[PDB]
Amino acid sequence: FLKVKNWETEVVLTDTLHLKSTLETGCTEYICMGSIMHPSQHARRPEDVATKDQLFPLAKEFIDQYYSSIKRFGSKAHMERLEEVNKEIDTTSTYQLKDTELIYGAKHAWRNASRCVGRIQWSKLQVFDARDCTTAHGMFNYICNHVKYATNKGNLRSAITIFPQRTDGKHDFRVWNSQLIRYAGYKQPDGSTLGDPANVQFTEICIQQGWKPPRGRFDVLPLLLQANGNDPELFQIPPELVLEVPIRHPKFEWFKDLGLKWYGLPAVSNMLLEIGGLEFSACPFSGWYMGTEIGVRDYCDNSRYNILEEVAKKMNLDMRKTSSLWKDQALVEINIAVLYSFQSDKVTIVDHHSATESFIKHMENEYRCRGGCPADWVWIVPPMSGSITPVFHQEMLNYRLTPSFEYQPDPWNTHVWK
Amino acid sequence: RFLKVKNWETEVVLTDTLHLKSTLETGCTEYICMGSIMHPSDVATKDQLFPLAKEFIDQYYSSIKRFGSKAHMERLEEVNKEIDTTSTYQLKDTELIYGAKHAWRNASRCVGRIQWSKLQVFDARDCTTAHGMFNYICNHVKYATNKGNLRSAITIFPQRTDGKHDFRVWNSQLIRYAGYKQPDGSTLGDPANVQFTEICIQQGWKPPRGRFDVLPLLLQANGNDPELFQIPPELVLEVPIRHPKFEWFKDLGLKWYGLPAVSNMLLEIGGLEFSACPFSGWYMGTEIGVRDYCDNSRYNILEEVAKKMNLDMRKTSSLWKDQALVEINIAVLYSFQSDKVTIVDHHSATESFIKHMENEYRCRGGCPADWVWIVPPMSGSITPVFHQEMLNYRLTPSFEYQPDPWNTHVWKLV
Ligand code: HEM
Ligand code: HEM
Ligand SMILES: Cc1cc(N)nc(COc2cc(CCN3CCC3)cc(F)c2F)c1
Ligand SMILES: Cc1cc(N)nc(COc2cc(CCN3CCC3)cc(F)c2F)c1
Ligand SMILES: C[C@H](O)[C@H](O)[C@H]1CNc2nc(N)[nH]c(=O)c2N1
Ligand SMILES: C[C@H](O)[C@H](O)[C@H]1CNc2nc(N)[nH]c(=O)c2N1
Ligand SMILES: [Zn+2]
Repeated sequence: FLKVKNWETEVVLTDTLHLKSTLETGCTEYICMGSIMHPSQHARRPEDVATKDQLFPLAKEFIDQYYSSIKRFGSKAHMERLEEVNKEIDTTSTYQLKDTELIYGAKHAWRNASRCVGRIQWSKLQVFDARDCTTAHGMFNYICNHVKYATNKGNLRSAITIFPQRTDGKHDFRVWNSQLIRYAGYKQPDGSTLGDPANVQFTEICIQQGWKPPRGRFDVLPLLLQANGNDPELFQIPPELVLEVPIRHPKFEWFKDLGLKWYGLPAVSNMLLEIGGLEFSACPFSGWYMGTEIGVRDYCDNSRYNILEEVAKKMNLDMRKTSSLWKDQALVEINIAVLYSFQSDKVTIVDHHSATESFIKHMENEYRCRGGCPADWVWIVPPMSGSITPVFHQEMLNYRLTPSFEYQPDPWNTHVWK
Repeated sequence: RFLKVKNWETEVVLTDTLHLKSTLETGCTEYICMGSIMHPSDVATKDQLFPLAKEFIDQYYSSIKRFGSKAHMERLEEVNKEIDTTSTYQLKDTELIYGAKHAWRNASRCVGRIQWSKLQVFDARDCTTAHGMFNYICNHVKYATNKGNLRSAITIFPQRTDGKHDFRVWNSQLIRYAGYKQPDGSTLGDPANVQFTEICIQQGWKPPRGRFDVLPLLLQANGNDPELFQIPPELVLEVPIRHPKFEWFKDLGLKWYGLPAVSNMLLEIGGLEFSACPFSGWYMGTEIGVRDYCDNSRYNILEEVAKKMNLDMRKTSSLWKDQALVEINIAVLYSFQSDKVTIVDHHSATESFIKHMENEYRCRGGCPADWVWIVPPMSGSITPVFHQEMLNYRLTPSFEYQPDPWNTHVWKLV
């Protein structure tokens, strides 16, 4: 048993679910790595083609978990499924997931995402099976439908599209973009940077691949899609499918003159979904923004848009010294604007108050119906107004459950070109 | 073996070798992280205390480039003599200053450690009575306050012997405000201290029952019953809170004390336990303006400030809470700065901690840090420590938590 306490309410939860974790956190009883971005490399199999005594134990575990999930442990379906996975592994060195299994696993990878504040919705995910895909064109078709379905004219809906799992390791399916919709980043001759500095490298690869950049500040980047190991290919997302929100302020009417807008759909496309030892290297998933993600990190990180400068200038704030708190004051107004713009354009968005409050309820639900809920306090607490949100005062146990979403190398570091 | 932390804003990479020198547990396991548990994981026998003393003396004589020296070996032999004869030992005045400064340096949760080497150590191990402690603590306060030009200081009382003669400051801080619950359920003063306020009142304290009553010192010497003493009001430096733009802010009637002085911790050096060691420095703005005034369990003046700010308080997404919080923290910094009372804003504080950290990696081989505590409780990502990876491990000497004395003390009078 392991108890967590909330210090605003004295609610104590008891955690047993953590007993079912397998992967090292990176911590030891002598050092805590809770603030390391990538604390561990304990993966469940060797990098590529696994042997039978390697793959099957994980497969047996997942199927066991899935059938245990639906009250059918040891049933005919369960015991045949096992024999079915054995022969597949024997005869193909891999195995294929049933549709139900794939959906269970996608959902429980989100459910186990200890960094995600949005998980109260984990059961409501739409899974798009794209395992039949064979080309970057087909990849591009699956993604456009994902984008269109998920955007739903602003009434955003969470979805994941799952492309063929990794086989030998070279025949990887990869979305080279980090998100499906990101703005481009242009290294300027005068040292500075136009657009999104996070994407300078990726923007240059696109240019290097033949992308003709319109060299603005909010240039939607092409899709760079790689299928069964081949060279990636540029596809331009139909603009009518990329919903965008112009940022304006409900009070400062000069705020719209800053010319800012952000895209409506956050869709993480460079991560790896892992289920029963299988590895889906292309699984773009999407939901809706927490407003701080755009207004705190995307606009106000130093290595990002860094618009605190401008916003505070137009607000007439003493930017001489830090003690005036001019960054804080502009930061709030930016995030107020971002929220008011998305809500005015009927585009789904949630503020950090609602979301954190939502996540407290999710934890409660999880400790009652599951015996625990893995949460990463460093990532749940929003990057502004930490202590006025309920999660700041909530103790959290962090631990690694499978299925999960894993990081993976940026493909251009590892891809032998053709 | 080495370990690397990265700053994701600057891409600076530091190599922690110091984490090897730790041997106290964090509470994390290999398969579970407890990094956000507030408190994770009678006294030392002879055999327990020998190596702890040995490790500390060894580390002391290393620090001063005297390891293996004649004085190093004689000191070791001297410490063993005492632990045999008396089942404990006594630190030298150098050792006490060195251990107290290093327990601060080793405090992973403190963002203010760039100052650790300028700690003023007051040795109070001759104290025998609560009156003696009042005297010592008053002198601490007068020295640390320095007419608003604050100075860092710890006052260290006799260590623990058998656990039945502990010195303890029952106050959590040396200056705090009282909290009184009302019949109607509301709270006058500081709701954090309601319990300790009741303990005082019960002990005979005649309370003013105002919003900012400085609490009495509840002092325990040699395991006797604690005793009440009123800090002389002229040694309590206070700052009336006003706002540089909102003339109406002074009408909130708010004030805070200028001297942060934590008194309920235990100082541990070489296996010795100093159960009473109040220490003080100066405030970071957010500790008063974010947590003291705006936690729902505390003064909860977001409510009022937003109202007078004419904010839309219906929907959260108006961020009225965020917007008012910023203004309360502007008011706090401007008030202190105006009254020339020392205060550091959270940007300057986090900046200095990154500098400190990198310096500690250069010369010491690492610097344990509790990201969950280092990040200020507001505007997290726009400070450099948010993007700073940090390794957390437990070095000794350290400051440690201990039970509240009214949970464990057994009484004497009547
Ligand atoms: C529906 C609304 C959602 C919201 C508001 C939300 C919010 C967040 C936030 C704020 C983070 C912190 C990362 C950052 O700040 O950049 C995060 C992380 C994450 N989210 Fe969610 N999320 C949502 C949906 C989803 C969905 C649909 C999935 C997958 C199916 C998902 C998977 C993840 C993962 C895997 C991580 C972090 C993984 C890691 O870094 O180890 N989220 N989320
Ligand atoms: C000189 C200026 C100082 C500043 C600005 C400062 C600031 C802080 C802050 C903001 C915290 C976080 C705690 C909270 O917010 O509740 C903290 C924790 C702490 N500080 Fe410092 N501090 C200072 C001096 C000192 C001194 C002089 C000592 C001891 C001699 C010390 C030891 C500690 C300890 C032990 C903790 C908490 C560790 C724990 O609770 O486990 N600090 N400090
Ligand atoms: C689906 C979804 C909805 C939503 N609203 N937000 C998110 C955030 O997704 C993620 C963001 C990051 C960024 C990490 N930072 C950049 C360098 C550090 C990493 C991940 F692994 C994520 F999964 C996802
Ligand atoms: C000397 C000094 C200067 C300064 N500016 N701030 C501090 C705050 O340090 C501390 C803060 C807390 C908060 C604990 N809360 C009760 C549950 C959470 C506990 C401690 F033990 C500290 F030491 C100390
Ligand atoms: C639950 C969580 O561990 C707790 O609220 C912590 C978080 N970080 C903190 N950080 C500081 N500086 N002070 C605190 O009291 C806390 N409390
Ligand atoms: C060093 C630190 O772990 C790193 O910057 C983390 C901190 N917390 C975060 N929290 C969220 N939500 N997103 C992030 O990218 C990060 N970055
Ligand atoms: Zn840990």
